[PDB]
Amino acid sequence: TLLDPLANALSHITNSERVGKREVYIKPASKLIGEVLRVMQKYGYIGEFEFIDDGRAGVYRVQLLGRINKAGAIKPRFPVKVSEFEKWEKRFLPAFEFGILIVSTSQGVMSHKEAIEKGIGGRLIAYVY
Amino acid sequence: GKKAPNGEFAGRKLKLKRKKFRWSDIRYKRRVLRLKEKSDPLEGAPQARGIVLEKIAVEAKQPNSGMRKAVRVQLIKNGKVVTAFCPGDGAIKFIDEHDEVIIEGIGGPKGGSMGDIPGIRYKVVKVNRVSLKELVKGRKEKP
Amino acid sequence: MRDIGLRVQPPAEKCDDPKCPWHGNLKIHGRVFEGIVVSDKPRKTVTVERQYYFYLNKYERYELRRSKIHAHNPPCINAKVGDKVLIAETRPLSKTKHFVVVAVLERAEE
Amino acid sequence: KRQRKKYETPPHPWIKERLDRERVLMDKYELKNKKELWKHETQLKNFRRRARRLLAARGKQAEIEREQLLARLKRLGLLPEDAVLDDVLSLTIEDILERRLQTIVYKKGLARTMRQARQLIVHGHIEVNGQIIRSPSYLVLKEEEDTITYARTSPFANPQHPERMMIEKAKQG
Amino acid sequence: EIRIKEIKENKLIGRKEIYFEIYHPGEPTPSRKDVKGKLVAMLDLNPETTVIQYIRSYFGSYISKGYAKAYDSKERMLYIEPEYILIRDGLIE
Amino acid sequence: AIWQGRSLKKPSGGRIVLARKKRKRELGREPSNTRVAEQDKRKIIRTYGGNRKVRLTAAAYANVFDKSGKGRKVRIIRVIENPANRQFARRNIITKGAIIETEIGKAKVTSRPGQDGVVNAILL
Amino acid sequence: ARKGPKRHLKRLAAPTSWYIERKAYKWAVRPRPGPHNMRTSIPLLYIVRDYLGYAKTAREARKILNEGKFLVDGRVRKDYKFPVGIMDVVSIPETGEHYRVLPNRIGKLILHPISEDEAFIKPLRIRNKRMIKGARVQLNFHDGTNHIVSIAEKDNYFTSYTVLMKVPEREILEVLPFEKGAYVFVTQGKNVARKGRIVEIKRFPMGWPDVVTIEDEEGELFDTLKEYAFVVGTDKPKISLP
RNA sequence: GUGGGGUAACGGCCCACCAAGCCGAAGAUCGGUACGGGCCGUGAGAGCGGGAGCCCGGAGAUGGACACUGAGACACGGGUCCA
RNA sequence: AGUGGUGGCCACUAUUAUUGGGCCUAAAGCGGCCGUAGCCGGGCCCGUAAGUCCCUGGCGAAAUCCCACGGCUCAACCGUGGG
Repeated sequence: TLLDPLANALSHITNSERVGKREVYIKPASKLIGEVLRVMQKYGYIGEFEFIDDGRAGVYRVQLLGRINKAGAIKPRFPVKVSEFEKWEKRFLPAFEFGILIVSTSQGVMSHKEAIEKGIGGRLIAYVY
Repeated sequence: GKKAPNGEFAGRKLKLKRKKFRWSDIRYKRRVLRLKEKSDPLEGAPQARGIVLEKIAVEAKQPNSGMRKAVRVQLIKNGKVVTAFCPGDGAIKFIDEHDEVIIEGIGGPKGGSMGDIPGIRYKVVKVNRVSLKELVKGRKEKP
Repeated sequence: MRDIGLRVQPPAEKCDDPKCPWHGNLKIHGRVFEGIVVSDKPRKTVTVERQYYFYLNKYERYELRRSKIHAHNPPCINAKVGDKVLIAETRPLSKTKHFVVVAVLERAEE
Repeated sequence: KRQRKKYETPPHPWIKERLDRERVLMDKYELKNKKELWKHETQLKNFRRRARRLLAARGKQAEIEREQLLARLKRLGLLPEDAVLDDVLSLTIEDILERRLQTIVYKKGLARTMRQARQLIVHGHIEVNGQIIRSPSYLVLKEEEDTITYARTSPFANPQHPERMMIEKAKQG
Repeated sequence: EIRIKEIKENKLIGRKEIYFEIYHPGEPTPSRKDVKGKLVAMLDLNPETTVIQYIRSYFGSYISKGYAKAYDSKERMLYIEPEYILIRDGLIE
Repeated sequence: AIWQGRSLKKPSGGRIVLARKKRKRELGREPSNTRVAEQDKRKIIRTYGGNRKVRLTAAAYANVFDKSGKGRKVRIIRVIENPANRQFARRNIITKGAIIETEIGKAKVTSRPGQDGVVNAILL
Repeated sequence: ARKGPKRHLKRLAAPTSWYIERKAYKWAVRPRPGPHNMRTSIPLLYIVRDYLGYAKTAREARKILNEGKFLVDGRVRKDYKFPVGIMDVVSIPETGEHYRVLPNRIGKLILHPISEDEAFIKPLRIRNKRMIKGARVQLNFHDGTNHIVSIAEKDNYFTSYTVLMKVPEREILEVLPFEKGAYVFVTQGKNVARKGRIVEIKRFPMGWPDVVTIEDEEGELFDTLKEYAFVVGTDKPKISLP
């Protein structure tokens, strides 16, 4: 059973990247997935991404630019304050500011760097680098 | 499969699993039950005082060959009798029947028997409040 | 009607009972909690229950914890099983009773 | 509570590289024991840990602590007046050992050999800012460095002390 | 050579506290009598009403720290001051 | 000893091992048991904190009050009904709330004779 | 086990508001009961010995106190265990020196030197009001002192109002009400040793004190409890304040 | 739960009457262990182990039981009984 | 001016694995299946704001921790100020 669309999507993205496929289709096109896809695109990991009206859940189509070493979902959604970033960031980014974490906060799903700039906590949802 | 549980709200099963499989360790199990403290003839004493009962030669384990001298000692602290090695060369002459000896551990693995000598656990340190190391060296003299 | 220093509405009925917060002689002081009545067998009594999530530091996970509180049910309110109620602290009513119901925020039928 | 040693023993005592490096340092600077060297290295590690922790900290307290650390390090003379938080990781033990009382007085040419400097300091012939100090392991601040001179009542205040002309000749030679 | 660094007058008690340095380079620590006789000169005090509490010799320091008092009447020390310090200063047998 | 301390069984019914010997502040005193006789007999007991309580042991009179609020000192013929216990009224023991037959009629006691040292009742 | 009240005081457990070296000796003066709490007061002996340096030893301080040269709110206090608290006036007529005891921004007690004119006036908060036989009103203040007034005058005083008492003869001079815009000093809390103007009086149900919002001289807004707000003036403070 | 006794005082603390409640696998009762915390040792950290000089709180004065005086005691250098 | 012998705790040890262990042949998958509790759960929109995140008031004794400065010759120790 599909317990989670987001982790499956990120696993698919990484496995597609490793072989080197050009286009990736994400089957359970959820809103949180779309907000997620916006993020690393804003940071240049991917190119244009589009939604497709399939009539079941829609499908998210993305093209791969060969710039994603590994992407996954921090599953137990640990709540994190503003100061506790380096603790979790040391756990999921290979080096200092290498890659980005994604946080669901009061102001939306959005990048951990900008959250530090906004100085707002939230719940980690996924990591990619 | 994947390691479980992993949910945000499964602290209880994680803690219970860890407690359950911590007992399978032997070090922690020994410490909590204080089994050594129940089994120790020294009752936790690194050093103890006893009275020599007799002198025995024991054969070293193969392939080594040798006749290791040692003394049986009746413990003043609790009365239990234990065998203690006599270090040094020819030290057994200095030791005599009904001698107040002070023994400690021998230092084998897990505090057990050391080297090729099996079963022994302790070595004689002092005799009649004079140390065996000097007596074998001869610097001091037994009373 | 007499105000208890807490922001709810009184029960319409007036009970002669001297232990009613709105119709008795006792008073209110201390903490106020929201709970669910899960036992009403003892007379003028309820065994409210309160749930919460207690954090753990070693595992960084939450644990579900339930706390029972024996509270005094006045006859005017007459809380029953499954009713979300507001419970407040009083002087020691009994060996286990140190609380009284203030109102019934949600009845069982809803 | 009990007090604790201010120096950290090496993790393994018989590594050839560390042995030889410490031996070279010992012979050059002529300390009495490796205890002094280990104390100085522990001081170095303390400063480096403070720099590490501060470099990754954001907040007013972090800024104040950073400024204070740089101020003290400059006070010791271990850093230039335009130093930053980066080069502090590049400090070595030799920077500290150069700042020792014995090393400074010997570099001030009051001793033919730094062992003789140690004797002079011990016997109270060397005063710092007009105050004596009998610990050669004492660390000398930059400000103190110009006030280091012979003890007034000691014979070495006499220019005619028989060892004094030998000292000054070896300095000249 | 005596250099005073503080002279506090305790109007409640009626005493002048005296805190001072003594320069004795290359010399032993001066005796109580000598410092008292030197101190009384440039401050014009009565020796009987003046008492020197302590003379501490800092390690490796040729300047010694000294603390003394100078009251107004002969009864104040007897009523107030510890009996032992006068015995040290000899004002009591 | 009359020890007013913790219950030796937990709320769950688990027995408890007392951790300390009984303190002096925690002991109670004996039942006063005010009896019906022809004269007043009382003891003024020194209490904790140096204060006093006037304890009535034998009762002869009572203050009966009409609902208008006038008080009348009167005698007590006997005790009618004691809701606290069936034994008290049988043996002529007066407490608060019991009903007393006096010359005026029936009165209900709103005073605690063991504590207040007096008897006050409202006419019925 | 302990069988009665403590009488001694170990120097380590002393109130944090005292400028006392804590490891110097084992013992410290347990203050006697008095106008304030230990959290809000210090023994007078520490004032004489440490803070003022008038007496080096405790015995000299005790003798000076026996001489009766120290006036607390214009009263001789020979008890060297006498606790002196906040807004108290300490006076030395022999030196003519007048100080007020005030908290610090760190949360310790200090002596603010004042003029002679300001020594006869002590501002006292009104902690409570009560009715006493004879139909009289008893105002109970912050320092434990009490004042009696008639039933008629009752409406000129209210809880948390600040009365400028004349302690040399115990005469009321003025009443500062606890209303918006009143100038206030802070006694405790993180905002201790701050002074400003009231903006809001937030009531709260369920049993919490009225949190007051105070604007600072520079406009900074902060919050404190009603119990810590001490009205010092109407639009400017009426007493010198660090 | 009702009505009382008792207390400095609420309270089954205790009594009389009425009812059958109360806790439990989210581990009760029972058993072992042990004064608790401030802290301390160790480790890069996560964490692991001890309750120690000292501070705060508790309790004991050869074991068990009880009372007077006193604001404060069931009282280590006070009182009575049993072992 | 210390240096060895013995005993205990931590590290060594990812041989306790939340970070971060394994389970085909090395110790370890229940013989299989159903299912209660527990745990984990499809997408979109409206609502509450309990958890959550930010701000803010009281509070978490002192000593002990870390830091700068100052006193004992430096240090150990102690005071001042910050965390």
